Amino acid sequence: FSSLPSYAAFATAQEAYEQAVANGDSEVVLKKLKKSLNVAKSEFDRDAAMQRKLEKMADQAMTQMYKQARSEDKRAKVTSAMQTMLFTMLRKLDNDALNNIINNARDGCVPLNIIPLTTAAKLMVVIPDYNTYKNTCDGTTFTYASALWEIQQVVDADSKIVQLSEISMDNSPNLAWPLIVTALRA
Amino acid sequence: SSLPSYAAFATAQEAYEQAVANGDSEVVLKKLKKSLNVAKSEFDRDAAMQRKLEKMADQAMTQMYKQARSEDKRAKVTSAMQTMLFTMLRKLDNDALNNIINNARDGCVPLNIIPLTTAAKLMVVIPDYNTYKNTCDGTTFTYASALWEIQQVVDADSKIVQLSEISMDNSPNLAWPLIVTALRA
Amino acid sequence: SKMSDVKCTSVVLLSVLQQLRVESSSKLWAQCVQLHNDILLAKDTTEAFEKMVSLLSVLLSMQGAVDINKLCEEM
Amino acid sequence: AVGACVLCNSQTSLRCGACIRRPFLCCKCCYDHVISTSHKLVLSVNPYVCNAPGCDVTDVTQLYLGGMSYYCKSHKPPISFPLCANGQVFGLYKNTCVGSDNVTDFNAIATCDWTNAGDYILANTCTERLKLFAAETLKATEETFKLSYGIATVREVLSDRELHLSWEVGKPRPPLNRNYVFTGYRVTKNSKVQIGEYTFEKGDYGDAVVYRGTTTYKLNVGDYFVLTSHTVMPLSAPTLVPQEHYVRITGLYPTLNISDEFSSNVANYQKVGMQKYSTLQGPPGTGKSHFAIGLALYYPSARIVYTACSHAAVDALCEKALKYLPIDKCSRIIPARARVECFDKFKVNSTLEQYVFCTVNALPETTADIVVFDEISMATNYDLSVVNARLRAKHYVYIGDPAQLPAPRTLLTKGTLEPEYFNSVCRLMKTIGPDMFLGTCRRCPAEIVDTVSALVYDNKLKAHKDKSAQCFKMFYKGVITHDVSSAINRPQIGVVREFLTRNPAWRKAVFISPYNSQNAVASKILGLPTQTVDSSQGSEYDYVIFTQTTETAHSCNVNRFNVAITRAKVGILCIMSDRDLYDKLQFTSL
RNA sequence: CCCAUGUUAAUAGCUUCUUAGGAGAAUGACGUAGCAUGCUACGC
RNA sequence: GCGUAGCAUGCUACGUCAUUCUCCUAAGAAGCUA
Ligand SMILES: Nc1ncnc2c1ncn2[C@@H]1O[C@H](COP(=O)(O)OP(=O)(O)O)[C@@H](O)[C@H]1O
Ligand SMILES: [Mg+2]
Ligand SMILES: [Zn+2]
Ligand SMILES: [Zn+2]
Ligand SMILES: [Zn+2]
Repeated sequence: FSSLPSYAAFATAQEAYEQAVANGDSEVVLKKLKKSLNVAKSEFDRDAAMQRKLEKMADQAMTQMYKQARSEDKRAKVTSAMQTMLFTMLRKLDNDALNNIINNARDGCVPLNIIPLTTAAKLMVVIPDYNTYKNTCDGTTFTYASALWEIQQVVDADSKIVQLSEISMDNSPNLAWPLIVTALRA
Repeated sequence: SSLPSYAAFATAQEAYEQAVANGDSEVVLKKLKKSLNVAKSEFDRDAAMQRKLEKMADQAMTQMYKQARSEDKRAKVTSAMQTMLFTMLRKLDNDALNNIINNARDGCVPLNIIPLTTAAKLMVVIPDYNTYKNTCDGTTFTYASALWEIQQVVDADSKIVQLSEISMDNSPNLAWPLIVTALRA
Repeated sequence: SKMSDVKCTSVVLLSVLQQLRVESSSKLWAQCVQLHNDILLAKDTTEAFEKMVSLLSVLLSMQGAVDINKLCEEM
Repeated sequence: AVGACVLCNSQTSLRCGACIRRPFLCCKCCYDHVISTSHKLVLSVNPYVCNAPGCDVTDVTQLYLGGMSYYCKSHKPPISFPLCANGQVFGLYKNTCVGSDNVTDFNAIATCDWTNAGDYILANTCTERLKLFAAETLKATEETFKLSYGIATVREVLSDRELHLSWEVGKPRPPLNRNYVFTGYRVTKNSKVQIGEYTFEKGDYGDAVVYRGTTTYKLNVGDYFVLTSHTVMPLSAPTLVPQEHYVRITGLYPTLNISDEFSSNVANYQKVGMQKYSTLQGPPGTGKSHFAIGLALYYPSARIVYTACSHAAVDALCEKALKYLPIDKCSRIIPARARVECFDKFKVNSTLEQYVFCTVNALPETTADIVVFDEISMATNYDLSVVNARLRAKHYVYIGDPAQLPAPRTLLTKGTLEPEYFNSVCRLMKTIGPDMFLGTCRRCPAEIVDTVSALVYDNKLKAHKDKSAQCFKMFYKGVITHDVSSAINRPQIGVVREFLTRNPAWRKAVFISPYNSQNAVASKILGLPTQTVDSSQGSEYDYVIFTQTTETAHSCNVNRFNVAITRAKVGILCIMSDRDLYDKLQFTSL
């Protein structure tokens, strides 16, 4: 607006109007100068409101461009995170037993519920009280899913390690149940 | 509203009011109407600018106050909650809560949860002989406005101690703080 | 108001215990939660006060976590 | 960003702008501070600069508030009102504020350049929040004085452990010791990048500056060195936690049959139990640092943090604990940087042990049950504030003596600081008297006590020893050479070298000289362990070889001399420089 | 002419409030063009 | 009587400025219900 020539035209028309007010020309000339000042002010109004609308729109387009760039960068970051998650879960497979059971299926499909039950190497048993502990995994080896498991650790609900010499009927009150016994496939 | 545009609108309004009080005529009357109108519209544009500015100032005051008070409240949350709790505990004026608090000031705190059942076990540490004298008598033990029967008094060196050793004179030979295991009557 | 000041002091007292990280000790947090829920569903003020004694005695049991001689001083 | 006014603790939002620490100030106090001094810049939640497009007016007496910004006199909108008006600079919480009168002291604290003698006596008899602010601004001044030192540039690399340095022209040389770490640069076109944290020491032969470094980089010609400056952390905790005389002992459980050695100290242990903080004052070698271990052995269930400002004071405490206390339940804390080597026999950096040991600057935020701050003469109110911010505990025992030598106070050059201004606690021991007092020299031979109970402590010491006939003090002038600022005296090292072939039992003696550089340079002629007088405070030795280097105001300081000669357990050789002091003591002539 | 130090929170509905954008309307005011008639200065 | 010029008043169109209303959308805070 200010750098536009319309501002210069309005400013010089205002200067001419002040000079004619101080100069006392004829009333028809004064009406003429008021007319020229008014059309200069109308052109200034048009161009200045035009540039204000223009710069509002340009700032809007810049803001939406920022939003698009942020969305696309976050999409790239989420695709990277999903891909690395899938590839770590690939490296965590137990490929010998998994290949054995998949090649033992007549179609190549096995239900998902028996993928861990025949290929997992670690069994986590969660035990709520002592009678359950006595019945499911008494001693340092036990049986579940037709294999034999060897107890490698027992933690309590507080993630504290609990020795197997602790879990007795008289020390059952002082343990923070449930107990999470982690066993390995023998 | 006392603005420069209000000075201009004021002098234009005064001139038009006086000239219409005379009310003579006619072309200068229209000229004065036009001058008053344009000055008034300039004033109203400026008053709109003032209203927008004061509305933005008002939102700034409100938002700054909300941010300051909210972050101050979320900072002192532990101390405010503890002070509130002990205010409420003093307001209840219960005679058991007062007793366990007035013991816990001195140092006679329990080592487990106080039980509710008849004949269950409570282990409270007693730090000094005078705190023993205030709570124990013979073998009864008055705690939490309940009577408890002492079973067993151990020392800080975990040696058992008989209740006849606890004397006004033998107490410097003890190994404080005692741990009293008692059972609810 | 005497019943409904113990029902609110349980709320404040369990908030204090939770801020002192009681809940990292699961056997203790189970009993504190059970005492809290038993006070809130109580119709007789005597049993509410006994459960409040048992619950507060968890807070007094931990030595340096609070400063009881400073908090009680102002009252 | 609201806060509390320093000198009346009202709520406020202003901060003085010319003060180095930006102290929060209430409205009336900020007007008093900006109407008297020349500190005319104020910051609110936003600064009080003129928000013209281009204008530089910051003087708060000039600005006006208009719209939502602060404009100078020549850009104000007609809806505006002055800030610095009515006696109150406008900030938040304007009408809930209490004026004060200490603005005749806060100005002097915040304005002075800390060089005269009076500024430290004003920084130590004001109120507590002003004590913290004065300590903080003193630390900041001492930090920004280090920017006035010169800048180094390599001329050549004589050897991989021998640089050659040229310093900036017109700017004073820093002193070369392991306190002052430098950073390297290779800034030419091409990598204006730090190339390692180095530290220097002036090698004996030539103008060689033997440098130690963190990294393993080869140094070129163009590599140049800038001193590092540490930002001062703001401080909050009071210098002295308020005392509360208890009725009976709390938190501490005494012991049955403590020992036969600490049997005469039992009353002071009960006094430590009864109070909140207690202060112990004794002349040197009279059981003060021993008393702390006796406090360990009288309250065995009490977790203790021992602290001091040096590292040799805390190492003397560490040795005494090694002799007495169980070594499994003890510790020691060393900072990660650690330009100096410390005592390494405890399980280092395990703060959970029952008996922690530390320097006051490197304390971890923990609790205790009684905390022992040894050597309070070497402590400033910054140090006591830090030990009160980190360590939360039930009892405090401040041990030390004012007549030993203080914190150095590098800025202080015009005047002398009496003991009762060293910090708050030394003031307390020289205002109302110490809570516990033990004077009887159980360490030094009676000759040392006979000459040191006439200089400082006016005939108040008797020793549990006799004249041990191994106290020799000679008078040799010692023509000096000058290092950076720490002079070095070759012929006195010469006479000491003569006193090492001709006295064989003394080859375990420790060298003591008032200057750090001579302490480094007499290791390469003699080979004895070396210790400076300022850092020797609190640890004793069997035989001590002291060498007065120069006749000045520093090495002829009687407190420095006292802490120099009261460390010899059985024998001492003192190569003097001043005539009167050599006549003041009464040794053998030699 | 100098000495000590670096610590987990779903789907959906309704409602209140605040802010921003746009459109439309309504009124008022200014300016430009066009028209209606009147008046006046000139020519016929 | 007409044409030209100017002035007044009224209407219509367009450009702008303020006030009010309605709505549509966006964003946020909150409450209740299953
Ligand atoms: N009760 C005592 N009886 C005999 N000798 C003691 C006694 N207490 C301390 N000492 C000896 O006096 C010396 C004082 O050492 P220290 O406590 O470090 O003094 P300071 O604190 O003044 O440095 C110790 O070396 C110790 O051997
Ligand atoms: Mg000592
Ligand atoms: Zn200032
Ligand atoms: Zn103030
Ligand atoms: Zn300006």
